[PDB]
Amino acid sequence: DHEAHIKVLRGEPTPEEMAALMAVLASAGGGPAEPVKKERNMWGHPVDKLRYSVFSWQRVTLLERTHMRR
Amino acid sequence: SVTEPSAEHQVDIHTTAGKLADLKRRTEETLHPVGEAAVDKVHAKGKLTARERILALLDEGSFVELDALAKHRSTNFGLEKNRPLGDGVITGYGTIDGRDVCIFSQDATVFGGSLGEVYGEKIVKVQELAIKTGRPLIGINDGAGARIQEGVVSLGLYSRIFHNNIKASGVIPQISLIMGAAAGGHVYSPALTDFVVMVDQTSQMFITGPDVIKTVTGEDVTMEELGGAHTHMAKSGTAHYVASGEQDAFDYVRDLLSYLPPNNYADPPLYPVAIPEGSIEETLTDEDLELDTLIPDSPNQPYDMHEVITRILDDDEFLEVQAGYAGNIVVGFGRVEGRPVGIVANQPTQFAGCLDINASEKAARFIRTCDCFNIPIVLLVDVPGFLPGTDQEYNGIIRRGAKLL
Amino acid sequence: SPIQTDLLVAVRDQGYMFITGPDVIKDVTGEDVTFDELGGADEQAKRGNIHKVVNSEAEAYQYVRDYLSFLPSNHFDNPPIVNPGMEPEITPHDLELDSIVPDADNMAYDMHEILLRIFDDGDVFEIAEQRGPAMITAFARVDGHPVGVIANQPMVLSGAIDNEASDKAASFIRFCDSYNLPLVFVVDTPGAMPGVAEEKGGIIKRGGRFFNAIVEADVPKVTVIIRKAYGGGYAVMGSKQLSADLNFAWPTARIAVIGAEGAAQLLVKRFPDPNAPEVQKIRDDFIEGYNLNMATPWIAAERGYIDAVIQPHETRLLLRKSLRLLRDKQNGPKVQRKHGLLPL
Amino acid sequence: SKISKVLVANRGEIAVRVIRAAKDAGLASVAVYAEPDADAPHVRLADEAFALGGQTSAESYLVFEKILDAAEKSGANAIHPGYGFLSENADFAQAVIDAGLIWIGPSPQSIRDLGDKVTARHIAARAKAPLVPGTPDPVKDADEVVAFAKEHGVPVAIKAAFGGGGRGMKVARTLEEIPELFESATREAIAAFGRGECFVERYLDKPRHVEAQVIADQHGNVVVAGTRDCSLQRRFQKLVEEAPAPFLTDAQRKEIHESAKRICKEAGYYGAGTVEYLVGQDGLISFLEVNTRLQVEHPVTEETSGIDLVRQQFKIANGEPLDITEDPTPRGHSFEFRINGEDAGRGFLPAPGPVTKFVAPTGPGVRMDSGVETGSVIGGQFDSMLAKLIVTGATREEALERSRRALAEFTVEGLATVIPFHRAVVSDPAFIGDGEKFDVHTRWIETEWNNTVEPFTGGDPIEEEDTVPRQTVVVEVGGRRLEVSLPGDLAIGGGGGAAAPGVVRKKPKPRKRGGGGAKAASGDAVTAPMQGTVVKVAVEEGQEVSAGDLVVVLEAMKMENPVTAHKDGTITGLAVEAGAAITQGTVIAEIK
Amino acid sequence: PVTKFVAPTGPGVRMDSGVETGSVIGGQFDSMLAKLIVTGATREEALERSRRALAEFTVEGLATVIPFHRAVVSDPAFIGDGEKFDVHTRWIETEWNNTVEPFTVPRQTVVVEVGGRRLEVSLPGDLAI
Amino acid sequence: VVEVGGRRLEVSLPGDLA
Amino acid sequence: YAYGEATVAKVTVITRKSYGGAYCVMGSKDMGADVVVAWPTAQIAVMGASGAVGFVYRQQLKEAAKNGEDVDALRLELQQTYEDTLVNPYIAAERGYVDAVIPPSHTRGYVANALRLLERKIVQMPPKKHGNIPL
Ligand SMILES: CCC/C=C/C=C/C/C=C/CCCCCCCCCC(=O)SCCNC(=O)CCNC(=O)[C@H](O)C(C)(C)COP(=O)(O)OP(=O)(O)OC[C@H]1O[C@@H](n2cnc3c(N)ncnc32)[C@H](O)[C@@H]1OP(=O)(O)O
Ligand SMILES: CCC(=O)SCCNC(=O)CCNC(=O)[C@H](O)C(C)(C)COP(=O)(O)OP(=O)(O)OC[C@H]1O[C@@H](n2cnc3c(N)ncnc32)[C@H](O)[C@@H]1OP(=O)(O)O
Ligand SMILES: Nc1ncnc2c1ncn2[C@@H]1O[C@H](COP(=O)(O)OP(=O)(O)OP(=O)(O)O)[C@@H](O)[C@H]1O
Ligand SMILES: *C(=O)CCCC[C@@H]1SC[C@@H]2NC(=O)N[C@@H]21
Ligand SMILES: *C(=O)CCCC[C@@H]1SC[C@@H]2NC(=O)N[C@@H]21
Ligand SMILES: [Mg+2]
Repeated sequence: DHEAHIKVLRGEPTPEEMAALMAVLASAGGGPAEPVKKERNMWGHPVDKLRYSVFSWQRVTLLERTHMRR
Repeated sequence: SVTEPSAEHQVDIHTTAGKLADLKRRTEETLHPVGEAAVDKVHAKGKLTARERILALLDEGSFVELDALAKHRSTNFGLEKNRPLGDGVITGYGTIDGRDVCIFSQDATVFGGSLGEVYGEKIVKVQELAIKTGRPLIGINDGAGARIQEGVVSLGLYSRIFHNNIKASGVIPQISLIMGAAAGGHVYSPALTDFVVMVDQTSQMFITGPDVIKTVTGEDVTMEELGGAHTHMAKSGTAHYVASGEQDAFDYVRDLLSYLPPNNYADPPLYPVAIPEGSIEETLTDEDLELDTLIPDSPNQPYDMHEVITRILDDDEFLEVQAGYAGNIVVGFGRVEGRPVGIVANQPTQFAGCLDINASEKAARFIRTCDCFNIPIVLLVDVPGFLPGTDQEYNGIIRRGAKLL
Repeated sequence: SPIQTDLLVAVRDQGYMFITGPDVIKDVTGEDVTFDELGGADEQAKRGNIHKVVNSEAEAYQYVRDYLSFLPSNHFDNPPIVNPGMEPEITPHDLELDSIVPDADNMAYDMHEILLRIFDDGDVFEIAEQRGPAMITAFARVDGHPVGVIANQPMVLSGAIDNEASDKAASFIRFCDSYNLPLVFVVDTPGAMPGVAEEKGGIIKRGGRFFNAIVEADVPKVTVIIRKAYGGGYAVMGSKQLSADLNFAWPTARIAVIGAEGAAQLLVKRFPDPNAPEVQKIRDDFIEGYNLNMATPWIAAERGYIDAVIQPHETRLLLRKSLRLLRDKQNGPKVQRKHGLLPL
Repeated sequence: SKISKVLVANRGEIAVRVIRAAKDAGLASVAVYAEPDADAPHVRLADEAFALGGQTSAESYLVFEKILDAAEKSGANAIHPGYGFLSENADFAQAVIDAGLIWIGPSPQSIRDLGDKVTARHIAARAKAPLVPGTPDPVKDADEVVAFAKEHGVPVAIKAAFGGGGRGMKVARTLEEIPELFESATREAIAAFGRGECFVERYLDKPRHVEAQVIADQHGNVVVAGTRDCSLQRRFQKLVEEAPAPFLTDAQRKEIHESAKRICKEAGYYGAGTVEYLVGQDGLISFLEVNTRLQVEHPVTEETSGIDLVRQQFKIANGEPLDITEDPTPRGHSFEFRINGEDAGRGFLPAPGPVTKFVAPTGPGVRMDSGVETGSVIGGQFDSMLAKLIVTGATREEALERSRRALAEFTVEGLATVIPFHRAVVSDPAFIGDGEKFDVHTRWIETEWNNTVEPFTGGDPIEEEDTVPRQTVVVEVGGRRLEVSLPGDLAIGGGGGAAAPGVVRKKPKPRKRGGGGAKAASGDAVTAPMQGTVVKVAVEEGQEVSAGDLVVVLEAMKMENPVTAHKDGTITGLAVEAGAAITQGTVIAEIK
Repeated sequence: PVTKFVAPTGPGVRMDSGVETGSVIGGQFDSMLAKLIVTGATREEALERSRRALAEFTVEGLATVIPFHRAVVSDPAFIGDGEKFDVHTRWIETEWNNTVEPFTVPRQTVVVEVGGRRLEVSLPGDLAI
Repeated sequence: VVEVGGRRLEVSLPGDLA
Repeated sequence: YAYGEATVAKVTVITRKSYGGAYCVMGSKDMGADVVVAWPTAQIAVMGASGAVGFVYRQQLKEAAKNGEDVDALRLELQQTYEDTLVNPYIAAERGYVDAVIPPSHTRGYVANALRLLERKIVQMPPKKHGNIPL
């Protein structure tokens, strides 16, 4: 076991109060849910809108890397 | 053996501990490089120091200072007898709202804030850092031009700074705060940056001083009339905001930054929003329905276009830009579903919403800033045409109106 | 084919590497040599043909797993982020740095005492430790992001940059740039090791390659000077003039063209009467003045050759802030072309 | 003459104590400090402060020339030495008197005579004090020691005539040990103290340590202000002390109160002092020592007897007769707990570190005498003691109850302390006792106490789960105040963020070289394992050595640590000399 | 705000305190921060110790009566001649020389029910969870 | 799992809380 | 902005005055001027000497005013000294802001040489969609 658990550092709640606390915290916990994936869509990416000199090193380190990085 | 009172003792400089204490003494001296009386006189004038301005703008504890111990190396006209630490500009980096920015802040107490060689090199350093990192640059400007005892070297540093502003133009957001009298060479860097915030009645910009103006033209003018925040808002169209005070100026700068990406290729700062499902007609709110009766029945009757703006934008929040200039057009930032947008809108309550020279140039440069930084634009249109008049023709409505086009 | 690869790991007494074996050496040239002398694992690690020697194949596999754990899968992708955000405040371990540097300038010390404290944890993964042992090339992590560390080792040969130190640093820098790791330079060096043996061993070109690699690299470059930065040691160990991005120095830093004793020695080359008491007095007074006024942090700080002088305990969190700022560095202007040439 | 400005030739808690006494007396006060102490509370609390310079005791508080120079420059007219350093240096007492300053202490002759153990034995025998059966003079040879032990039985303690700090003794359980023990004793007494003289006495198996506070004036009056029991000792150094001494018959108690006066009168002693005794399991008292200084434990006597002992020292040094004519009647009971910077989870070894938090207990019956505060730093150069907690009550039971409270309130953070030990022992039946005896004894902490203190780790993340950021919030449920620690990645309900892309958690590596499965690399450098002072160099350049051979002794926190050769070879680059300050990782030598 | 609070310590001092550094004092309750109790073998000694302890006592960020205590413990009206003293229940508002210089998000609540009980759960208003 | 004064305490919850 | 943006060959010939911010504007070296030449009559300075003296000698003029001296003749003398010391091409040439101080007849040759060499300039700006020139 190496999950980081909730800790009650001070106080000793009765089981009813532990249940109220955990129910409220679990209702507050929200948003991401399961780890869905944002699908890759490079259409109209900002790096493609920039002017690069024909010999710009940013063609390698910015443009190409942005397209290739996965 | 020798025993010193604690007031005169210093830890032995040959030890590592003594070298640590030496660094502490030097660092303390950088907090008041021309003595405590100058800081007291700034607070007595109700101003912040350059350091307090940095520490007020940035997130608490985020500031890393660079070149804190710099000293000028000029020997002209006896300058070498007064070498204040930092040479009169404080430079570094930190975060605003958790995003990293580069910053410089000119100190009017060191030679009137005038730019020397080392001062200029420090500004150039943080410019180069901002450009290579792709992070916003904030300049706080407060200085009496070139440091005249230093020669043309100061002009060479000005040129290097301007060239960096031009390189960075449309690459990173550049924001200039004017928090004192900026004279001479200090005025062009703001003009090359993307946004200018001036503090009302306590900041000025002018190339040539009132006394030279008096000599050459006979005009009496106060420095406030010549270069005040109100003048650069309402007349010359150079100031994008006039703050009521230094904290209000910092708040405007933080708001501006919240709409901007860190650079011309990063993604914008999208806010998370709950999007309701259903059709547009299913999703109409009461505040949306208020637009159906906004337009007067008579075509001769104006209305305030802010009534449209604040209803299409989230939380009714709208950061207006150049609010005091060319009021026949309204421009500014807001969000739609968390997306930053730029608004451009004709304002019927001023000149019937006509386009004129000043409105055209206001909207032209606003649009080009948004398009540099990938911010979409929404136009709210109620325009009868161009403002008629021979003054408009003679001052170039054709040439200058073509800029908005 | 192995010598083309990025990491050579050999099993002791089992791995050997050589072109011609002992028999052919004896028959063609008459000289006699053992497999160990010719190409044993430890000998090849000292020659720098091999990066690591281990006692078993299991240890070799674990060294491979650890090594890959600091790296992306390829030139394009991102490395693992491991334990981000630990210890956001000043710790006692940070405060231990304020007194780690010995008081006397002659004293050697182990650089690992610093390296174990300025990164996220003790996971300083050293590579090619036996090659050029006056230099450390290691992986570490800063806020969970992996970085390459180049550090002088004062414990060994005063931390002087010899031939094998120069080529170890050069090859490690090129590898790190190729896989986009930021570079942290930790400086305590008198510069290049003098002598006829080093000159004949190629110290000029090897230093030239170290210089070439450090300027070529596009990755973020941050430097911390601990004590000595003399001459080419100052220059090559991530000076700002050679395109380092952020430069910090501890208050014990000493930045100079030459150390006090070398400056005193040429001082005494003129009017040379080195047996007299008075010239020894003159040397002592010169060294004292030089270590007070010249060989210090302060001239470089006042000229802005370094960006800040810092309390040693600041180093860990300051490295985090700096590399966060530099994370999206774009290095330019550079003219794209087939390649850069290097002394070879 | 009369005292008007006191220089406090000491540091830390005792310096604060004496500065406070001087303010109460209306005297001016001068602090002196070494460079490590430039910010210490006493330096800020005194009316003046003088920098001795130097980093270590040998070059600061031990230097006569510097302390007398500070007195001259400040215009002090008296010196109070505190305890340790020069407080029992008879030659310093003489130099202070020769400078025309008021020495706040016993006469140099009394210091010299009671500091010599065998002269002290003769004085106590002349005073008809209770002595443990033992040799009246130094023993000459192991054969004489064997003859003594054959006469008196076993075990026998062989003791250095000038030793201290618990190193002054060895014990022989079986006769055959005597020659090796005597060799070790004469060797190490020469090495540490410059004197080889040894004497032998019956070793008491489980003794209590009991001591009488004396106040004696220069007019020959003596008052025994009370007794302490100091049996809770570690490495023969005291950790917990209490007053009055509990569980003594009135016959024992009066024999102590009378023999202490006879001993002081025979010694010609004046000033504050203490007579130490041992009490056997048989109940026999035996004279042990006279300490010619103010005791560290003095405040439990102050609290029980109502006397300010430092101001009594000022009065005596002014030459006034005692205003107290009779031994005070104790009221209540008091404990002192020494707050040493020592980790009870590693055998009470001291370590330097930052005092990032220090919250003293307050309220009923609590007195705190501290030399540190939040933001202080403990270097490796001086004794580990941060502070003393004194807890007083109407009875031993009420003082224990108050001690359990006060020690629960006491918070120190940023370095290890013995507070977890004090928390144990004030709740341990062996020390509570049965109401007529208790089981603690001068070796109980090492050989009997159930040490369950977990080793100090501070805030370091050690396990994988420790690396996760956490937030602490206050929740009220039904009114109950709860403090709840929430992981920064809690995947509860719809919560997430369990990993940003590529984030991995693993056990962090300790900030130590290599794996723990080996001691060191094959490298030739001997490196200092800690900050300290090189107290001894045991080798010379070109000496051949073998693994395990002593190379240097490093003193840190006033404890000696031997640094030894990790391999065989030749010492090839010895870079240190005795007295040199040294940093962790410094290369001492290369073995080749 | 009680921006600093350093009680005196050492011989004869007891501090009973309701505040510590970082406490905020509002107008809703009585003004008493703490009680400093000082004890000695005699009245004179307890005064001497009081002059010490009150010189050590440091409180910053609000006004306190500590300067009054520092005066009165040195004031001949209170030290007394040794068989009487001159203070009385009006001696502070009159007769004493008053030479002291003048000083210079809501929580969220959720009403849960659990079996037969209502339970308000109160949380900080910005709980990020 | 919740820790309360060093006690472990399993709490079981529905998988569908907001 | 226009001059600093420009990446064609940029040659500057200074024929007398180049002061202050106008110096920075009119093709200074650090604005990226590829070749800067000055005639012997070039005057490159922070500002005109009558303005400069007011500030660099303001203390001396005040002392002379307290002494009641002919401060007008003092200003003339200080101004002449400032002009003779600084209001020339050589301080900028010393800094290397001027590449060469040339006889005026050489101008056409220096221009022709520079323009022939700089037909292709291998210079670049940071990638951008466009700049944001003041409007
Ligand atoms: C972005 C842009 C990117 C650009 C990047 C570009 C990419 C990078 C570039 C790309 C990189 C380019 C890579 C180029 C590749 C290299 C080309 C290869 C050509 C050679 O380089 S081709 C050498 C020709 N060759 C030797 O030298 C032998 C070594 N030189 C000697 O002088 C040897 O000492 C010699 C000759 C005496 C012996 O040869 P030995 O092999 O060294 O070893 P040995 O004989 O001692 O071994 C034991 C021996 O016992 C015998 N034996 C074995 N088993 C049994 C059995 N069961 N029963 C009986 N007898 C047995 C048998 O004879 C065996 O011999 P073997 O080992 O099996 O051959
Ligand atoms: C290209 C830029 C140029 O050619 S310089 C353009 C004109 N030069 C100027 O100095 C502008 C006008 N300067 C001033 O007199 C003031 O600084 C202005 C901006 C008017 C604001 O006045 P204020 O600071 O309130 O009063 P003040 O002038 O008495 O204080 C100025 C202190 O700083 C100094 N100072 C000022 N300007 C410069 C300068 N350009 N070079 C060098 N030093 C300068 C003044 O000597 C004075 O310092 P101090 O108080 O005498 O110790
Ligand atoms: N005969 C003995 N039998 C048992 N324990 C003994 C005996 N003598 C000494 N001890 C132990 O030694 C401890 C202290 O010894 P002692 O007082 O002689 O030395 P010290 O405190 O180091 O002296 P000094 O004042 O010279 O520094 C006693 O508390 C007791 O624990
Ligand atoms: C009646 O229609 C003529 C008066 C209105 C002329 C208006 S003024 C503003 C618009 N601009 C323009 O040229 N004509 C329009
Ligand atoms: C050293 O740092 C200062 C004195 C503290 C150690 C001395 S030794 C003798 C006393 N006994 C004890 O336990 N501490 C005192
Ligand atoms: Mg003792």
